Amino acid sequence: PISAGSLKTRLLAQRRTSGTDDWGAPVQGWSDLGLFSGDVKNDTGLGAIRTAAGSGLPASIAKYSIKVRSEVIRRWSINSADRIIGRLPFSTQEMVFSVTGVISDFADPSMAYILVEAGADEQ
Amino acid sequence: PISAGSLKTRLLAQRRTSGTDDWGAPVQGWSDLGLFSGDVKNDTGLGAIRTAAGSGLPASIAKYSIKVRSEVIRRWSINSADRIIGRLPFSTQEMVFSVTGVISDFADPSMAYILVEAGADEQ
Amino acid sequence: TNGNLQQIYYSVAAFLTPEQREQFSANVAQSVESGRTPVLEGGIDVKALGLNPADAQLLQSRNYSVESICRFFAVPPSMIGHASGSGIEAQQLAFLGLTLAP
Amino acid sequence: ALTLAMVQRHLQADLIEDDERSYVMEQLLPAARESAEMFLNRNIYSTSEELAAAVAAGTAGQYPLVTPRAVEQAILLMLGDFYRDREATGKPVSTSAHNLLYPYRVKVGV
Amino acid sequence: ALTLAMVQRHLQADLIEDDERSYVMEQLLPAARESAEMFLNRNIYSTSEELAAAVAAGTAGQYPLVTPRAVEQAILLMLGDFYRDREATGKPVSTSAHNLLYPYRVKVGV
Amino acid sequence: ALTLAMVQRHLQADLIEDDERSYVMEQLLPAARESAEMFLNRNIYSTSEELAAAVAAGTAGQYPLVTPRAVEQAILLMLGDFYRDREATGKPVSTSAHNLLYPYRVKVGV
Amino acid sequence: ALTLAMVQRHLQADLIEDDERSYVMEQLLPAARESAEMFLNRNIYSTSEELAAAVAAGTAGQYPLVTPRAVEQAILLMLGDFYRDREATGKPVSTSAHNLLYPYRVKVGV
Amino acid sequence: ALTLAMVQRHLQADLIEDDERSYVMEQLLPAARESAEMFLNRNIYSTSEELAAAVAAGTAGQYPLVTPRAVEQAILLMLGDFYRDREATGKPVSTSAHNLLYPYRVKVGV
Amino acid sequence: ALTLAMVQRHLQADLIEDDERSYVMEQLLPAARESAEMFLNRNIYSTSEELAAAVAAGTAGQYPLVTPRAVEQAILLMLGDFYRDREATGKPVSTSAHNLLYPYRVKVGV
Amino acid sequence: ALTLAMVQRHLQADLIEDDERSYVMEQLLPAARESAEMFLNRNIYSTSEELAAAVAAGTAGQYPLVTPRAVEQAILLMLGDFYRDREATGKPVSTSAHNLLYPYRVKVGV
Repeated sequence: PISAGSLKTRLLAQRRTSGTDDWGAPVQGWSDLGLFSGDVKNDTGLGAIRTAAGSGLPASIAKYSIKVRSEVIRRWSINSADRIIGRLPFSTQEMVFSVTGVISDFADPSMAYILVEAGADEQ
Repeated sequence: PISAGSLKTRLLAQRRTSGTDDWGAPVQGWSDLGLFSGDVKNDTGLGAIRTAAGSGLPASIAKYSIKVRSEVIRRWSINSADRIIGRLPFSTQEMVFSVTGVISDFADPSMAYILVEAGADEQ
Repeated sequence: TNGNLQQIYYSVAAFLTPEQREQFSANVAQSVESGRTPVLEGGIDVKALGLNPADAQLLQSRNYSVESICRFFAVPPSMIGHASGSGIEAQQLAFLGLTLAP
Repeated sequence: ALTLAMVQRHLQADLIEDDERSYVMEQLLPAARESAEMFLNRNIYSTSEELAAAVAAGTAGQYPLVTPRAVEQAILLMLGDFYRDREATGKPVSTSAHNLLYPYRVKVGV
Repeated sequence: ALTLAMVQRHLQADLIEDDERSYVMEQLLPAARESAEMFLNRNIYSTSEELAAAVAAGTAGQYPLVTPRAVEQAILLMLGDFYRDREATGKPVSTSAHNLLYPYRVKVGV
Repeated sequence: ALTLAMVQRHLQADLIEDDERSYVMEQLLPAARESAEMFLNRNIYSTSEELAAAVAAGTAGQYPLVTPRAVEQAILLMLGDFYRDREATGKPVSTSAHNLLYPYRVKVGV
Repeated sequence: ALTLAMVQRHLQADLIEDDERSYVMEQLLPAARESAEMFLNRNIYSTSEELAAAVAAGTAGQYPLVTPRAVEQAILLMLGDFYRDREATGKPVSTSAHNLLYPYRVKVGV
Repeated sequence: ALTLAMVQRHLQADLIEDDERSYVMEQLLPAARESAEMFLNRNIYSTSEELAAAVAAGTAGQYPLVTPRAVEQAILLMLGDFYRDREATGKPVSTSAHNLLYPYRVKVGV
Repeated sequence: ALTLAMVQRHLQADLIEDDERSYVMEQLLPAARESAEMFLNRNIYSTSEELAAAVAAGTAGQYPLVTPRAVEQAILLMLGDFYRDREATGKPVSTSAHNLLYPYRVKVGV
Repeated sequence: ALTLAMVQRHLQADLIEDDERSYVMEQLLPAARESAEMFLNRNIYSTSEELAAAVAAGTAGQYPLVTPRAVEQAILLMLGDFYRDREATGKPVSTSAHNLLYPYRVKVGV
């Protein structure tokens, strides 16, 4: 029960180049992986967005969830250190998702859940 | 499934003039953007209003949610740094909303959610 | 030719192009000509319509019209039963003395 | 007029990738056009010049019409149905497209 | 009067983009107008000048009328139905637009 | 009396923008008035002087009445229905407006 | 007695604003009163003086009565129904006001 | 005995304001009394002296009774119904008050 | 055209692995194709060359056609049904693929 | 072709343990094959050489066929049903496998 055709969004998964710069911080250049399809589930309801983050620094972060077929998790290895780019229809501003982990289900081996952050763009 | 005709309220979106004053604080003058239509969803139930805020300073803040068509998010770019003005019918006191972020849905590309604050007027 | 004498009507729960209509009719004719039995696979169905050809053909009305014409021309409908007293010789006597004298 | 702009606007989905656009505009729209053209019991042509060409070549049958806007809307509805769900389920015949297409049917009979 | 302002206010939508404004005003409105025209069994014209011009050329059929407000709002209701749902789910044959359109129908019978 | 004040109070929505007011008072109220005037099988005029003028010009038909308050209330109910929902759905005939309008019907027959 | 105080207490509303007080007391109350008057098949007058005055001028029909309290509360119930819902949703023909109004009905039959 | 104390205790609402008390005791209780007195097909008087006065004046009809406690309870039930809900809905005839009032009906027939 | 790209876009699946691509394109697609072929009561061929070749060898039966787009999408719908559920739950006999396939059926009857 | 790869891909469960693989491929698949071969009222052989061998040995009955893809798909559906649930419940006869298998039945009669 995966019900194809609800996977109406074309995302773009991509990971980071290996190594470190002079200081040791992660390299702010991004490679490419490919394209897949998924069903995005929002957080409807009041108080679904987080404003403050840390030392009183303003923000606006709202977590989502992408349901993908089980093949995209075996072809690559998506984990917490990737980012996902999706573009809203007829728009030039593209959302940047930050993968916070992948939940896999054993009830049926045809689904997987990727939980993203979507709040602040990553570099 | 947007069901026009439930969008019975005429709001007024407007953003802030760029630059800073002598001290660097945001300029307290407000420009204009235009008018749109949306469906406002309250927070019914007890304890839906927040009284204290910080160093024991009294307040009364109750967050709302505006459901708008997908066009008003592509025409402009509404983010956390705007404010929305709406007027109650047959009244001279106008609510001032403070946008805290926009949630967009990918299940269908014909809706968007603007979460506002409505508690203390902005300047 | 109006189609008021038809008895059996087939029915299929789908949309068919006319060519399928001629094909269905030809298939029914072939099946009945070869001595087989209909089976009505799938969604096909048949209903029989409760008609009476005597009521379609108006036999009572036409009989009354015949009688009325005979009465109109002053010829008794039972004169010698030309339209539909024991002895025959009396029948001609009645015919004469009631219709032909004037 | 079944242009790429109209299809993109109807489906609310921009088709930038070449494979997806090829699928939608070469396997999915023509299927809806064929289905409507078969339900109407007549040939439909997009423009008058194509109808004249078909009449000249003799392939045009009885009662051919240039496509009006209602038939375009019904074809778009069928295309949206094809794009939304992609499995064979027990959906009923005489959907909402057949309500619009019905006055253009020609050889209705029994 | 089925102008752009009335359509904008009915749908509660701003048609700023050229593409979607063209879609709504050139493929979605004529479909509804000609669907109502087919249901009414008569031709409907916007103004008296168009009716007179059509009668002069003889292309106007018998029993023509210039559109009242009830027919215009029935057309608006059909357009609003077209904008909202974009599939072939299957609906009742007689909607709420036909209740408004019915008293202007002509040539009813068996 | 179908004044702007009465319409604003009924719909519970002030109409300050010129386009919205034009829509409501020039496309939406006249549609309800036409629909009620067609259901009643008679002509309705707001004031007695207009009725006299129509009689003089000869355009007034049989059984014309000056609009009572019940017909105004029913017209307002139809207007509120038009303003609330803007899509064609399977709503039933003989709504709650026809209960109020019914005693004023004139040529009921079979 | 259908004064302003009784209407204020029935609706649990303070009609301070001139506009909405005018609406409720000049378009929403006469509608209910004349609807009940049409249902009862007779004319109803507030006081004996008005009944005598109407009989003197001959405009009062046969079987007139001055309103009892039951008819006044039926009118109040109709007004309360009018205030609450402002659309044409579709309702049963015989409501709870007719149960109160029925024993005063006249000229019933076939 | 339909005293202010009994009404206050039944409705569970003290009536201190003059307008509210006037409404309840001059528009709402008499309506229930009239309705019950009309359903019973007979005249009901609170006390024997009033019945004798009515008989003397000749206005008392056939079968007049001094009100028993069951009729008081039924009148109170109708009053509570009037006080609770204030809109005309599709409530059914033969409520729970008519069960108590029924043995006192006089001219039941067909 | 029932290539690999169309199947990939229909199922929204990337068939990178050799094993599952072989499964889908060699056991799951021919099943649907021959099921539709059995339902249609005729043989269907991909291109004109294959039809001519089959007719030359005589193995092609009477009434053959080269596949239109509607039959191809019916096959795609059957394949999408096969991919989704993999059990024998029990389903209606006439699905949504048969509605598309029916106008091409031949040799119907009793 | 009822290979280990096809079975593993259909059931979405790799069978690495020897006991589980033995169970699935020696008690569960042959049961589905026997059930389908008994419902078809005919013998089915995987390959043509085996059919020729069976004909030579004389054990092949009337109307034997080499298994097409539809019968393979139906056998896989029955196998998936056997693998999913493992208790006897009140499931209905004529499941979704019998829809695919039915055109291959031979001795249907009464």
